[PDB]
This record gives sequence, structure tokens and C-alpha cells, in this order.
Amino acid sequence: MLNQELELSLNMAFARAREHRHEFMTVEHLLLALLSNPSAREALEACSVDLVALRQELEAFIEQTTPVLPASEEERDTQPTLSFQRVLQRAVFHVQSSGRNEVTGANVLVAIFSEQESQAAYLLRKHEVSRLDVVNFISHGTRKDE
Amino acid sequence: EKVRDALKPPSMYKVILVNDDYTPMEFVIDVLQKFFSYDVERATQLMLAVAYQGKAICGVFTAEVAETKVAMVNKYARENEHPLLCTLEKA
Ligand SMILES: [Pt+2]
Repeated sequence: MLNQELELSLNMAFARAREHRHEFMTVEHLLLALLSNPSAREALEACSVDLVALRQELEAFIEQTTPVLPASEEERDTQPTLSFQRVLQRAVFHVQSSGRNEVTGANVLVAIFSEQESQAAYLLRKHEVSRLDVVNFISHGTRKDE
Repeated sequence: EKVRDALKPPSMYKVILVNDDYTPMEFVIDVLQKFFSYDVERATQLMLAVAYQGKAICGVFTAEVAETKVAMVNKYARENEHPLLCTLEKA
């Protein structure tokens, strides 16, 4: 699940969750963070996705739906959701089984689509992006929607 | 032309605590406080709701958060060895 570039994104995603004292680390925080992950950002730009709109949509959603800790509590800073754990394991399994040894933001972006029931997967579809589109960009060439 | 399957935003879910005869009342009050940040004199009234009605809605979250919460609650009950059951409810 490491790539330096990806790890940074994960760090930023958690730091953001902890800043607003969010109780959970969501697939939406993840995608939010991935918007500034070059690997991920690139695949999304090739899919003509409005990143400004997506970013706004994601931030609005996590503030309105993410439970906030009691400000007191222990410290138990942000609990990753099961969905979050799943997209990561999926990206990691895909890389491992491909014979490669690097998990990029784009690999993670692909794994998000299989999390039906996540707002993130919903927002990507809303922006006319599908798993196939990202997969086509990742492989072959810049198979872009444009 | 067309454009693949439907969309529909994810649905919100209800998190529920089921009643049973082996879980002690104090433990459920504990769960309501630890996993739902409920007021002492609010969790306690909610445990009564579960006992009386046999089931009680403890909150409403996104499908993603609800799923995680249900799992946290059940894992906790299990570790404390109580058949306290937490469930998911659409709509
Ligand atoms: Pt950061």
C-alpha cells in the first residue's frame, strides 16, 4: 500500500480527518486526498473530470455526514471505515498479482469503483467516470474521453 | 446513445441494537455511550427503549459509516462476551 506519492496522500487524508476531529477516515476523504495525488489527478484529468466541482462535492459531503468526536474522548484519532480498508486491500492485491511492486493513486482510484454504496463511487459516476475509463488510461496509453 | 447502469445516491442507514436476555443492562448503556456519544441520561433511556420494544434505533449514518459502526459495536460485544447484537437498517 506504499508508493511515497500514495503514502503522502494517505497522510494528508488522515491529517485532514484529525483536523476536523472526524470520527472516521472515509473513502471520500481518500478520494478527496487523491485529487492532489499526481497519479490519480492525471487519470481524472484524462477523463475530463471537473476537479474543482468534485473537490467541492467531496468536502461538502464529508463535513455534513462525518461524525465528529466529543472533543474530549481519549484520542482514538480517526477509525478507517471498512470500505476504506477494502479499497486499499483491493489496490494492493491488484498490484501484487500483476507482478509489480508499487501501488499508485490511480490503482487506488480504480479500487474505489468496486465500493458500491460509497458516496465517492457515486460522485465519480456522476462526473461520467467509470472503472473502464480509468483502467483504459492506466494501460495502453492516454485513452482519454476528451 | 446510452450510458451504462443507473446511479442513485447511496442510502442512509439506521443502526439498531437488538434486545436479548443475557446481555446485562449496564453494558448496553455502556455501548450507547461509547459508540454513539450519548448523554448518560439519554443512553439509559434508550436502553429502556431496547428492552421494552425489543429493538431500538440508535442513529442514522451513511451506509459507509453505519457499516463500520455496526462492526465496531459487535466486535466489542463479542470481546466482552455478550450476545449484544447491532444491526443495519436501510431508509
Ligand atoms: Pt498533509
